[PDB]
Amino acid sequence: ALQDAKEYFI
Amino acid sequence: GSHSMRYFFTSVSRPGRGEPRFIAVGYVDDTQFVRFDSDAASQRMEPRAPWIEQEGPEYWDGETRKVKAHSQTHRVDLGTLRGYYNQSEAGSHTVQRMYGCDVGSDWRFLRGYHQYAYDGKDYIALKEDLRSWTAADMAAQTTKHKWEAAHVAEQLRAYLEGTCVEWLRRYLENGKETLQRTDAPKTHMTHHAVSDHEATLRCWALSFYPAEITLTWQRDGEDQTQDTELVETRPAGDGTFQKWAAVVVPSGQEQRYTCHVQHEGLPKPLTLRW
Amino acid sequence: MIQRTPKIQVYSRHPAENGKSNFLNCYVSGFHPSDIEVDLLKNGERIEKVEHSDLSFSKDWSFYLLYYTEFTPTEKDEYACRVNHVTLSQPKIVKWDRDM
Ligand SMILES: [Cl-]
Ligand SMILES: [Cl-]
Ligand SMILES: [Cl-]
Ligand SMILES: [Cl-]
Ligand SMILES: [Mg+2]
Ligand SMILES: [Mg+2]
Repeated sequence: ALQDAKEYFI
Repeated sequence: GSHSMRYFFTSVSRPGRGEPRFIAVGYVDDTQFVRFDSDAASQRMEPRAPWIEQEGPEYWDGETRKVKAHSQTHRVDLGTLRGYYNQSEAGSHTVQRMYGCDVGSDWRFLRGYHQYAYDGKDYIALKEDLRSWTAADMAAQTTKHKWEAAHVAEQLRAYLEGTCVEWLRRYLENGKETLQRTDAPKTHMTHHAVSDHEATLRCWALSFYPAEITLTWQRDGEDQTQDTELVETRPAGDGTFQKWAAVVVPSGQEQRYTCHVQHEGLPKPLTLRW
Repeated sequence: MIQRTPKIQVYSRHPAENGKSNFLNCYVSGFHPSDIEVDLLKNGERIEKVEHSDLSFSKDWSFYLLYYTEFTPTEKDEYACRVNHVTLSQPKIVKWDRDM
């Protein structure tokens, strides 16, 4: 199952 | 043996019109089990192995939500990276991400990975310790310092050592009839005269799983690489793999040559001789 | 801006026997960027119902795809794989050899 990304951005 | 779960994501910008093309695929070991393609009509995560179809509607809704969220994150990332690298809006560029976990033979967490590439080159990767980052260039330093400040690695570690491993174990059990089965290579040798005085011996390995294999030729008990040819391991299309190794030999001397096949499906390496 | 030219192998799923239904594969790998055109040919002509795998990639980030179709090898029929990529000046065509 995928990670449930708070979200992190480049 | 150990087992792995890996997700591979590719996002390609489309400067002429619209959102990036986004393709996500999930693998357990060498078996693909899910896929999402932004250009497909369903707009859903879709099964690609029978054992994942054991999962109920909640799984597919959940994975679809998350995969769409990943697609938007990559879209944002493409924009940010164009900025970091001072590139124009006119070109197409590519972000790739891979992440996942391995469990060992002990059924416990063994290792985790989480890494990115931009335009085909390393950008940033989580290190083996899952606590720090490898930045490939100065642009990636920006990402590294931001993620260190936000303690991203700690969040990823929780998924990689926990959730990821739990799901991998679940998949291995549900799909045990294939995922936990090795398919030993079916081997044979062919002979192709190239003249009255020389012949090509080709040692074939077919229908094997997983993909890792070693084929080596020896002449009179020693490794022989000269006048050999080895092809890259290739998918059969039915979930198995193929490889062959060939050597050219003097006609009448075929008996000196042996092909040695190593694969985990084999209790002991095979030795083939014409 | 890495550009890597595709490696190509063209081969059958099962050992080829004339008259016996099989699957013709064209495996393209080691390429970047991902945009690529792949066709399977029969006697120089494009085969129409060709399927392909979902785009994935290797440790060095280079992409791979498998294109495949059902086919029945014969003594006279010729098969090939035609690949175009930004790294190629024109399409590369590799003829299918049942012994490889
Ligand atoms: Cl182990
Ligand atoms: Cl490391
Ligand atoms: Cl089966
Ligand atoms: Cl496939
Ligand atoms: Mg999670
Ligand atoms: Mg195509």
